[PDB]
Amino acid sequence: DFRGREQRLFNSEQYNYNNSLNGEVSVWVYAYYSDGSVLVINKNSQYKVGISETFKANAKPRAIQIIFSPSVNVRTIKMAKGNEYLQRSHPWEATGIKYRKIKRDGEIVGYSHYFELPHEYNSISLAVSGVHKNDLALRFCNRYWAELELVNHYISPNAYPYLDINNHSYGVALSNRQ
Amino acid sequence: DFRGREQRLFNSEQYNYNNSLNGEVSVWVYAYYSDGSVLVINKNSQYKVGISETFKANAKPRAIQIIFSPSVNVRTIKMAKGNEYLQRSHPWEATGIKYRKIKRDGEIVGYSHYFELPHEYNSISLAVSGVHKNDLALRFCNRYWAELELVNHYISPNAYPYLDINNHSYGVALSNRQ
Amino acid sequence: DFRGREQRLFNSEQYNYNNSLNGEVSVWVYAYYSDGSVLVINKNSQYKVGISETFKANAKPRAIQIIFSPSVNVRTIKMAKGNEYLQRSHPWEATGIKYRKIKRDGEIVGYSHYFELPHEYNSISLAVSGVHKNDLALRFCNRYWAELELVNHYISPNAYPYLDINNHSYGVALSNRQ
Ligand SMILES: [Pd+2]
Ligand SMILES: [Pd+2]
Ligand SMILES: [Pd+2]
Ligand SMILES: [Pd+2]
Ligand SMILES: [Pd+2]
Ligand SMILES: [Pd+2]
Ligand SMILES: [Pd+2]
Ligand SMILES: [Pd+2]
Ligand SMILES: [Pd+2]
Ligand SMILES: [Pd+2]
Ligand SMILES: [Pd+2]
Ligand SMILES: [Pd+2]
Ligand SMILES: [Pd+2]
Ligand SMILES: [Pd+2]
Ligand SMILES: [Pd+2]
Ligand SMILES: [Pd+2]
Ligand SMILES: [Pd+2]
Ligand SMILES: [Pd+2]
Ligand SMILES: [Pd+2]
Ligand SMILES: [Pd+2]
Ligand SMILES: [Pd+2]
Repeated sequence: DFRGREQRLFNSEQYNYNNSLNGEVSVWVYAYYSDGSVLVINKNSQYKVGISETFKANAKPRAIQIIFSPSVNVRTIKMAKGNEYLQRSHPWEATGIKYRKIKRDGEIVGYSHYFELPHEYNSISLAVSGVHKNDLALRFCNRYWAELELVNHYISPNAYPYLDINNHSYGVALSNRQ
Repeated sequence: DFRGREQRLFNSEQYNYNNSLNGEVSVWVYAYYSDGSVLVINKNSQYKVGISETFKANAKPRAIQIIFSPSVNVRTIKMAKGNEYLQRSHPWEATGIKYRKIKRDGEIVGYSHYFELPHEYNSISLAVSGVHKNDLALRFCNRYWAELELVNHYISPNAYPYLDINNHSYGVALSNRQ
Repeated sequence: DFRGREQRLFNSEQYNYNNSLNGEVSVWVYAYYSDGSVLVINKNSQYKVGISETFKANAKPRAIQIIFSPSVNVRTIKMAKGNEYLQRSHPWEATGIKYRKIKRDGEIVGYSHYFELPHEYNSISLAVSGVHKNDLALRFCNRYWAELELVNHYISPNAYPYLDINNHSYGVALSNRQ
């Protein structure tokens, strides 16, 4: 069954994108707004990736989900967030330990850290960064009027990892699968 | 008087933010416009910080003040500015020697370099950078309709270092003070 | 003829900007739009320079020209471009070998890589980077309603290297010339 072997090999080489020499690593930051809309920023880079952005509004950001590709080393993830005197602030937190595996068919398709913002916030500025396990970054942003639209028009056609409000997992298991 | 000791210790630990292991360093660039308004950009980072921005207008930028936190090593400050053939330009100036100490109660609360722009300028693009004495940067920007508003609504509630048009100094002395 | 010697010396020192200790290197990205307009982004930096930008529209970008100053080492040029599953994408291409010398009087005044976009594209996001042969970068952008305006109002008064739609070369030869 060479057809079957070829199918597995082809899918495996696609999971193998997580062991690239070129060290590809992606991060997505999702901002969940009070009108139900979702703003997404995606950066893809090599070796390390981070995003630094502010999310303003009278629909205000209510929650953040950060998702990293499975090539990230979770132990290197750092996050800083702001608008409490700066001069008594923590400069960052090492948030790795809070990231959960997003799994499909027992394969890790990404890592997620999700946190709600207190109602007192009309904004967050946020920087997050991670380095891959062992300049040319492209950034994408968009807004979707609902999480269902995000899922149908962005997550699903790109086969991206995701976790929705119901904690449903999205992504495609590839390692040695047909 | 343990209450007094505790007060001093608490304030000292706040000045000690200038000797952090984490190497926190801040820069503020103020742009003074012809209508009396003030635009501020603040970046806070670790180890080094720089800002690179252009200030356009029919109110035009008339002057620039750069302020660094007291953790900066003034000897590492570099600045580039533009709109004189590029191909005969200086790529940067090491401007450290022009920065004055902003002092409160004999304590350095920051370093300031201030320069007016010639009337021929309707714009400046500016990059400035400094490294601390021995990715995750958060940027903030705002505009205030007058320097008094800047002072009341930004400098004063944040206890930030500043120098106003009259050369009045702002900031809070903390090292071993109550 | 000391006047003649001085003229040559002065022009030569201007070509010598391509052998600076300070490692000045420039890149220009031109985006040619379907209405005949031209968008330009210029970054000048030291040692390495790159630009990462997206060009959106109902006039759409139709072609890209990347020009580097003659200080770039063409062997270090890398480019990434996007909107074909990310998870089966090449992260970059080393495009150096496609860059042609722009020449004036037998002197290299820059390097050009030009490519049209397929009609299927309403956008490109693009990152390009190069390192000089052996933080403080200033970026400029503008739009011109036609390539002739670009040439008269940007290329010509700045003595910049360029290649126009007819493959006509622009720039000024300086090495040991009057
Ligand atoms: Pd690596
Ligand atoms: Pd966007
Ligand atoms: Pd955006
Ligand atoms: Pd975007
Ligand atoms: Pd839809
Ligand atoms: Pd769709
Ligand atoms: Pd579920
Ligand atoms: Pd250090
Ligand atoms: Pd702003
Ligand atoms: Pd701003
Ligand atoms: Pd801002
Ligand atoms: Pd006020
Ligand atoms: Pd206020
Ligand atoms: Pd005073
Ligand atoms: Pd070098
Ligand atoms: Pd522009
Ligand atoms: Pd622009
Ligand atoms: Pd610009
Ligand atoms: Pd014209
Ligand atoms: Pd002109
Ligand atoms: Pd020609």
